[PDB]
Formats: sequence, structure tokens, C-alpha cells
Amino acid sequence: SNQLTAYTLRLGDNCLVLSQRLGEWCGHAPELEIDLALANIGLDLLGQARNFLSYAAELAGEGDEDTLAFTRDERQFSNLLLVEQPNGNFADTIARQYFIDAWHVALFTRLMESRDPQLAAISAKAIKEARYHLRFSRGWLERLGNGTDVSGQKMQQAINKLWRFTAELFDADEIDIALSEEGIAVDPRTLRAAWEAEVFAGINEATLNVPQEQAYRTGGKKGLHTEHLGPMLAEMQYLQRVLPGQQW
Amino acid sequence: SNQLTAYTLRLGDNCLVLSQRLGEWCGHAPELEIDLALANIGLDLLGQARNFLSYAAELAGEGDEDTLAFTRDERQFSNLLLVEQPNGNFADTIARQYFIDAWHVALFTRLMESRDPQLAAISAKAIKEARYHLRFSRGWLERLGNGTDVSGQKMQQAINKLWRFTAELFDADEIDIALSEEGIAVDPRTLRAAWEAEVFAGINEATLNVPQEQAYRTGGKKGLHTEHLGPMLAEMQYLQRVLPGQQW
Amino acid sequence: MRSTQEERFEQRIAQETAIEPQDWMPDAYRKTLIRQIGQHAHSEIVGMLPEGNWITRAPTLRRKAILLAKVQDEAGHGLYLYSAAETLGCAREDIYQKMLDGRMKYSSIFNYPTLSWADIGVIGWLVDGAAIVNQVALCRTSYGPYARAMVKICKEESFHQRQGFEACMALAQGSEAQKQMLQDAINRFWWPALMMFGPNDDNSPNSARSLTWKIKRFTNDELRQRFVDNTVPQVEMLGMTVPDPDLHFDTESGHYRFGEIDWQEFNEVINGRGICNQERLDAKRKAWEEGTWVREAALAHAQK
Amino acid sequence: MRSTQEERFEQRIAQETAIEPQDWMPDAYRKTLIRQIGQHAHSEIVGMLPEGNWITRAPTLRRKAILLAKVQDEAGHGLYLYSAAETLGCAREDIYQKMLDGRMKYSSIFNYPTLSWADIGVIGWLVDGAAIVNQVALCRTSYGPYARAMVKICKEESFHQRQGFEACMALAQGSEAQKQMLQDAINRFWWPALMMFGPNDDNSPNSARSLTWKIKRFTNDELRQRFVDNTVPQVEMLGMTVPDPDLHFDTESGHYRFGEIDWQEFNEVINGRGICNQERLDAKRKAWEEGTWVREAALAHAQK
Ligand SMILES: CC(C)(COP(=O)(O)OP(=O)(O)OC[C@H]1O[C@@H](n2cnc3c(N)ncnc32)[C@H](O)[C@@H]1OP(=O)(O)O)[C@@H](O)C(=O)NCCC(=O)NCCS
Ligand SMILES: CC(C)(COP(=O)(O)OP(=O)(O)OC[C@H]1O[C@@H](n2cnc3c(N)ncnc32)[C@H](O)[C@@H]1OP(=O)(O)O)[C@@H](O)C(=O)NCCC(=O)NCCS
Repeated sequence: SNQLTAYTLRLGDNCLVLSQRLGEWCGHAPELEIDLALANIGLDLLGQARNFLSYAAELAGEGDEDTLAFTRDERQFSNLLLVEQPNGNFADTIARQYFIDAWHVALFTRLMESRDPQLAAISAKAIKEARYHLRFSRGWLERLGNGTDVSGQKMQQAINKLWRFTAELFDADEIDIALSEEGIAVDPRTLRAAWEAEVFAGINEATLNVPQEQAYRTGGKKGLHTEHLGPMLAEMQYLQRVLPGQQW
Repeated sequence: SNQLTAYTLRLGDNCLVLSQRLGEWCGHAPELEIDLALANIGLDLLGQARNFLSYAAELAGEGDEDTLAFTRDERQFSNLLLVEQPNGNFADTIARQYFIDAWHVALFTRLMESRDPQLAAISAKAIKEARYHLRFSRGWLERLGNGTDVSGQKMQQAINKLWRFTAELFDADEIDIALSEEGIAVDPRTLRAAWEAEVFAGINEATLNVPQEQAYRTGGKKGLHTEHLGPMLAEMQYLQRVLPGQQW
Repeated sequence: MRSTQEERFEQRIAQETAIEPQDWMPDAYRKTLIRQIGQHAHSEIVGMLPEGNWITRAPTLRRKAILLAKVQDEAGHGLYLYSAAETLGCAREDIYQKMLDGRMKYSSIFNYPTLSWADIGVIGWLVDGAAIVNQVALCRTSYGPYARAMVKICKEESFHQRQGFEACMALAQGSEAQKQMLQDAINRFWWPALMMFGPNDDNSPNSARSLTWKIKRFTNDELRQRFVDNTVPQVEMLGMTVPDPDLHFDTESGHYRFGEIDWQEFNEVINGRGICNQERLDAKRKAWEEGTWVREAALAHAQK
Repeated sequence: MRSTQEERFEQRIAQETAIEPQDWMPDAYRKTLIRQIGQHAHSEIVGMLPEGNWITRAPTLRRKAILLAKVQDEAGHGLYLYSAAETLGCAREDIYQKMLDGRMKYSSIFNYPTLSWADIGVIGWLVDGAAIVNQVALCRTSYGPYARAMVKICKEESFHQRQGFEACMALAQGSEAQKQMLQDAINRFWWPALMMFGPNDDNSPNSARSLTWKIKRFTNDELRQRFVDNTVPQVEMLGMTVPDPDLHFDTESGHYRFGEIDWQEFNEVINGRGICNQERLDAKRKAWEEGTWVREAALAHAQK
């Protein structure tokens, strides 16, 4: 049960942490239409986080989505390093979003065939949303990459700056592997072909270059984060830490 | 006793909150010499905060500098709105520092004549430090204001952007007035002549303009802050909130 | 003598015929609606900021999700209102710039800071409550596009306002600390909410024409009074108080009589000198300026 | 045959005559010291970042003040080392640029993230502890300016290292949660601290010349062994463990025998592919680039 719980929790944390980042954009976007789109995506991802986290709490037999989101520290959080990256400029946000959306589409497509019915059901909902997210993120990848010289440079830099964290998208540990052998989880290594087919094509269509640096950064899944996560949780959890055990 | 406690606490909070802002600069400064200078100033201010806060706790008969710094929320914090302003660019940091240092020099000069011996003694230490701070902040005001066109523009903008918060430096409330009538506190209204003599001259020497906008922003002293303070305290207090009542 | 055009217009107004974008209208009618609908739209945009301020800090995932859905709807309402405003011949991009430059207004209430989570529930309950009274009252405004946009907006916002009240109810039923947080938020937002309705009927320059042309269907004071009568029982339900020593029920009239508004504060705030005016405008100016390369990218790409 | 210059140098080294900036030195001696002193100076600068990361979050005002004083001293030590490095004819500004470009190194240990408050106490105790063993061992380095700067630096840093240990002792004596935090920090920083001493004596390209020229006075392995012998009793005092199943006291030699270092990790880290390398360099690059107008302002003003 512990492996299943940890796997579900990884997926929830991914969505939770990325949703947090998107929330920071509210009212700060280049256009009102973009403010709307980002709030929408962040709300979708938060809903997904609530689904996975709720399941993880049921699996563990204690707590709920709020104990999980607000009473774990940065060494217990198990999100991808990619989703905790700062928003930076709009291209940085778009690069991070596009890498994640392509991954979510590939993942949720296969995870809706899980032998675990709840994971299958959560993924069946999430995939419909992830498809909307990918259209938006790929659309902006193309607009910025194939816009002006300036936007083309920023989009390339954004891609380059995030690339090292893509390794973790295809990292498999013993939890991944054992559950994948039971037909429950997706072996992340087997996601690479579809993720690269999508992302390589998108980058090329945007008139940009696939970075040549071999991606090397992992650890998020084991609670070994960048120095970005701690300050995120400080902000996210403050009220719950000040006034624990209450209803809101 | 409550008036004296609140007054002492205002002075401590001023120093505490500005020290926090300076701490964010560590390792991010334009030059190693500047990294050193800012860490130095922030350490001085933190020492002052510790002195005032410790006295406030003694006055109240409970708590200490840590209960005060870490267990009060943004509606109880009583710092000037000026010290909670974000660091922004280097000119923004220098403008904020210069306005505060001039005020500290004027204040502590007179507060070392307090009929309250502890306030007099705390101020006698703090004044020696504030004088060092003013040399640094005024020095940079002049270097940026009378440097390049670009630096001259940034320094003017920095001054302009902060000006509305200077009103609070000379705001007197009933706590100020009652204690000032007892020869304990300095009536902030009587600080204006010396603060303006210093700051007006400094701005002019830096080849810059005194802003014409009438300063109008107050409230920090009453726990009515800008939206900057909440996120500051979230970060500052996280660990204490997670693990309260411990020794460190 | 009115012209035949002028006279026909007055008759259309009197018979409750909705004015449509192709109909003749007095130039001052066109301009006052560009002013009002545009600033209504500005208000949707700027109001995302005090609420957005707490999106990352909201205490539960449910309350966080509700707030995101709300703020998303506000962006949508801004868009409806700009659309409506443009049927009068203005350009969204031009009026937005005037907001950025301080040449047009947005609602006074968005110049107040969110200093606690309770402030978010109180904006949802009191502030949207006040917006709703004014907005339902504009569902019969004389200009069709404005009326129809009010209908659409009211359908959506009333739901969010109920969610705001429920968030307040949780605090009201929670711990002593939560109760105190709610009261303090009410103490700080009550009078600002009453000011959303506008100046007194004796001090309202637009009211004469607006009432005559049925743009405004109820006076500022009339709507404010309805809001007070409707909202006091809600404060009571929460077990909370109103920061108004002069508030009392007057059986002889059937209304709550309430204290005098600080009109000096009101005037300071609408003229850019409230608590967050500078920060609100700086945030939207920064978003516009920093987003320039993105908008220019979009335009360049669409052409190829 | 050595030249007379070359021979005289060797004799000066053998007699423990300190080399001064005006003395003849082998060009490879000059260059290896520019390399070593400069990267020592780079290390002071970059090391401000993992510790600075916690300045705003430190749990008490006392621990916060101590950390500020420490980081301030580190900036000062960077300055001493650049001064010393410049006596050899290099320019601070040039070697700093090479650090920014990845053409020069800084200590491996600063590529590790601070994930908890305990990490700060552990850097103060273990990491500075390891720095101190190496640095006291360089107080008799053959080049006078380097030796004298080591003396000055060691006087100051040993105090801060004691403060780091005390911060760890508080955790060690505190709540279960605090104890666990300390252990986890140790588990993550122990091996990285051992790596500060350099590669094995069999795999150290600079060691041959450095030892001969008395730049290095003890081998990497010799210093690492002293650190382990000195530090294990300190771990024990805290009631903590070392994440090393192979660690054991060997009575026959009088030393702690310890497990094999991950040299693959070591090589990845010094070559820019550790946990925080990119972030550290990005932070210093951002500080340099964003600070440009400030430095240019200073230069323009000094001239008038
Ligand atoms: C505010 C309102 C009720 C009545 O005001 P009015 O008849 O247009 O203007 P008045 O003559 O009564 O008031 C005098 C001035 O103060 C402004 N004003 C009044 N109340 C205000 C408020 N709460 N905030 C900001 N400005 C306000 C008016 O717009 C006018 O300035 P202007 O001529 O430059 O636009 C009306 O504008 C309205 O119903 N607007 C749409 C609702 C809206 O904007 N809602 C935002 C909340 S989401
Ligand atoms: C590290 C040290 C002990 C021994 O290394 P050495 O004899 O100079 O170099 P070696 O041949 O043993 O090691 C091979 C390479 O790895 C580097 N290296 C060794 N240990 C390292 C470490 N912990 N971090 C980064 N690089 C390291 C060496 O600098 C050398 O690379 P280079 O020729 O490009 O400079 C020596 O450089 C030293 O004492 N330096 C001063 C101390 C210092 O830098 N302290 C920083 C902490 S504040």
C-alpha cells in the first residue's frame, strides 16, 4: 500500500506545486486573455491535485488533501523539480508548462488503463484537461518562438534553462517499476518516445533548437528539491501553520 | 506601561523588518564590497531590533524577542510602511535606506536624552551605527544620482516611488504625544526639520529633485500595512510556526 | 426645441425601448456609457489583484479552488464589459491605457489591502454583495448591450458571493482566533463597501442625466439603503457587529438608519490617494509594459 | 640542469623561506597559486549563497544575527584572498569573470542545497570544520601572502565554526523533530564535506608539484583522515550517526577507517553537473549583470 500511496502522492504534488506557480501570475499577465487562461490551467491542476491527494489520504487511512498539502515539509514533498521552477518571464512559464503538458498527456493517456480503478478514473478526468493545456502551451511556444527575434531568443533561452530538469520525467525508481509490473503505474522510462515526439516537433515548428545538453537533474520525487521549494511552502502553508486543526 | 511598550515595539519592528529586506540582498549585490556593506547594516539593524524587542518584552512582563518577532501577525506588527517596501533595484534599496538612516540619526540623537534610561541607552548604541549607515546610503545616493544618465534616472525614480511613505516618519499619535510630554519619547513631528535638512541637501548634492507629491501614506504603526508585509512574515516565521516553543 | 432626433430618443427612453449600438443617441449619452461601462470593466481587472494576493496563501485546497474559479470569472466579466463598451465606438486598448494613466477610474473598493484570509471571504460576501445590488439594478439599464452583459454577469457572480459568505460562516463558527479575524476584516471593509454605491444624491454630478436617460434606475442612496437593509441580517447571522455606532432600525420607516460616510476618505481614494492606488496601478502598468514583447510576438506570428 | 634561478628557488623552498611577491618563481608555481588562491576566493563568494538562502528564515534572532555576522566575514575573506591572488600579477576582475564563465572552479560543497535550518548549522560545523583543517594546514604554505591570509582567515572562521556546532547542539538536545532534522542534514552533507579535501593521493594531478614546492603541506588523504578522526567524536557528542556502514575505529593504526567516496559524483560536481551548480552560477551571473549600471555609475562619479 505504501508504494501506491507514494506514487499517487507524486502525481498530486506535481499538480499542486505547478498550480501554486500559476496562481502567482493572477493579474500580472501580458493580456487579460492570458490571465484567464493561466487561472483556468491552475484551477484544473489544483482539481487534479485534490483528486490524487484525496486518494493518497484514503490509501494511507488517515489525513486528507489539506493535511497532505499543508503539514508536510520540503523533504516530504515529492513533486518534479520542473514544477517548482520560478515563473520567470512569460517564455519561462510557457516552456515549463509545455514540458509538463506533453508529459501529462502521454502519462494520463496510459494511466487511464491502470489496473487501479481510482487512478484510472482520476486520469480519465485529468487527460481531458491536459489536452486543453497542451494546446495553449504549444500554441504559445509557436507564437513566441516564431514571433519576433526578441521573442524567439527568449523562448530558446527558456527552453535551454529548463532542459536539465526533463530527465526526471523519465526517471524510474523501484516504486515506479514495482507498480508498473503490477499494471498499476506507468513506467516513466516508456514515456520518452511520446514526450520527445511531441516536444521535438513543437520546438522545431516554433523554429527553435532542441538543447544538446544531456538532462541530468532529478531528486524531487525523493524529497530532494531545489532551493525554490522551501520558500514556496512557507508562503503556501503559513496560515495553516499559524492556526492548525481548523475548518475553513 | 502599554504606551511605552508599544512605542519601543515600533522602533524594534522598524529595525527588524528593514533587516529582513537587507538579508535578501546577500550574495546578490553589484559588488562584493556592497554585499559586505549590506550584511553589516542588516546585522546592525537586527541587533537594534533585538535590543528594543527585548525591552518591550521586559516592559510587558512576558515573552522575549523571539515570541515578539515570530508569533505576532501582520495586524500586530508596527513597523513603518517604508521599511517593508520591496528591495527592487539597487537605487530602490538605497533610497529606502537613505530615508531611514537620516531619520534614525535625527531620532536616536534625541532619544538618547530620553527620561527612560533603557531607551536612552539603546539609542546611544544605535546612533553610532546609524551614522555609519547614513554615510553609506548618502554616499551611494550621490554616486548613483551624479553618476551616469542611466543611474541618475534610476535614483530619481527610486526617490519618487518611495516618497509617499515619508509622511509616516513625522506622524504623531497619542502614544507618541503622551510619552513625548513625559520626556520619554520623541515627538516625530519635531524630527521633520532635521530630516529635511539632511535629505533635501543630499538629493540636491546628488543632482536630483525633491519630489513635489505631498506624502500621504501612513498606517504601519497601527498594524495597517501594505500587502508586502504578509508574505515577508510568512517567510520569516515559517520554521517557528511549524515547530513552536523550541530552543535553537 | 429638441431636434427630432433628440425628441425621438427621449420617447424611446420613456417607453423602455432598449437602445442598441446602431440607434442614434445623444453624444453625452454615448460618452457617459463609455465612461461607465469602461470603468466597470476596469474594475473587474483591477479587482483581480486584492484577491489574487491571497491565491497562493488560501488555507485549504477547496477555498483556493473556489478563489481561482472566482478570479477567472472576473477576468471573463472584464472581457464582456469591454465588448459591450466597444459597441459604443471606443477601443478597449485606448480606454485601458487611460486607466493605466489615471485618466479613467476603477472601483474605489479595490484600493484596499487584503491583510488576512478573512478579507477574502469578506470581499466575496460584502464587496461582491454590494456589486450585485448595483449590478442587478442595472439589468434594466437603457442600453441593451450593457443590460444583457449585466444579466450574464449577475448569474455568475451571485454564486461566488454565496461562496464568500460560506467562507465567512466557517470563520464565524470556528475558533476564537477565526472569529476575531472575521470581525477585523468586517471592521476594515464595511464602510469601503458602502462607498461602492457612489456619492450622496446631493453630490452626484452624473445622476441627473443618468436617471433621466434610464442608465441608472435607482439612486446611489437608494441602492446603498437596500444594501444596508439586506446585509445587516447577514452580519447578524454570522454573530458579528457593524463598526457603526449610529446604526439602528427605524420602525417608523422600515429601514436601517446608518451613520455618515467619510466623504473626505472617499474623495482621496477615487483621486488616487487611497491605501493601494499606487500599487494597483503599478502592478497593472508593470504587467502591461513587461508583456509588450509577448503581445508584439503574437501580432508578428499571426501575420505569417 | 636547472637554471641558477630555478636552483635558488628550490633551495629557498627547502629552507622554509617564504616566497614574496617580488621574488622569482617558476611560472608554473605562479600559475598554480593564481589557480588555487583565486578559486579559494571564488569559494568564499559562492558559499555566501547556500547560507544566505536561510538568512531570512533563521528560527531565532540570535541565530539570524550569528549567520549574518558569519556571511559578512565570508565576504571579507573573499576580499583578502583576491588581494593575495593579485600579488601574483592577476586581476580580480579577470579571474572573477572566469569563475562566472565556468573557466575556474569554486569549492564542490557549495553546489549542495540548504533544505532545512539544520543544514545551516551543519555547514557551520562540518563544512567550515573541513575548510578549517585544510586552511590551518595552509598557514605554512610557501607563498607569504597566502600563508598570512590563511592565518587571518583561520582566526575568524574557527569562531563561526564553534557557533555552527552550538546551533547543532541545540537541535541535538531539542525535540525529536529537531534531532531528526539534524540527522538528515548530516546524512546529506557528510560525504560532500569529505570531498572538500580533494581527490585521492593516487588521482591528484596538482599534488606532485604542490607538495614539492610546499604549497600543499599535507596530502588530500592526510587532511581528510585528520578531519574524520577529529570529527567523529563531535558527531558522537551530538548523539548522531555517520551515514557510513564502513566507518570503524582501527586500534592497530589509531585511525578511523572510513568508506569509499563516490568519485563519480565528485567528478560530476566539479564539472558543473551537481545539484546547484547552474543555480549558483546563475545567481552570481545575474548579480554581476544587473549590477553593471551601479559599477558604471561608481566609475563615472569618481572621475568628476
Ligand atoms: C458608481 C455608480 C454606481 C454611480 O456613479 P455615477 O453616476 O457614474 O457617478 P457619480 O456622479 O455618482 O459620482 C461622481 C464621480 O465619482 C465616481 N465614483 C462614484 N463612485 C465610485 C466608486 N465607488 N469608485 C470609483 N469611482 C466612483 C464616478 O464614476 C464619477 O466620476 P467620473 O465622472 O470621472 O466617472 C455607477 O458608475 C455604476 O453603477 N457603475 C457600474 C458599477 C461598477 O463600476 N462596479 C464596479 C464593481 S465590480
Ligand atoms: C582542493 C585542494 C585541497 C587540493 O586540490 P589541488 O592540489 O589544487 O588539485 P587536485 O590535483 O588535488 O584536484 C584535481 C582538480 O579538482 C579540483 N578540486 C579538488 N577538490 C575540489 C573541490 N572540493 N571542489 C572543487 N574543486 C576541487 C582541483 O582544483 C583540480 O582542478 P584544477 O586544476 O582546475 O584547479 C586545494 O586546491 C586547496 O587546498 N585549496 C584551497 C582551499 C579552498 O579552495 N577552500 C574552499 C573552502 S572555503
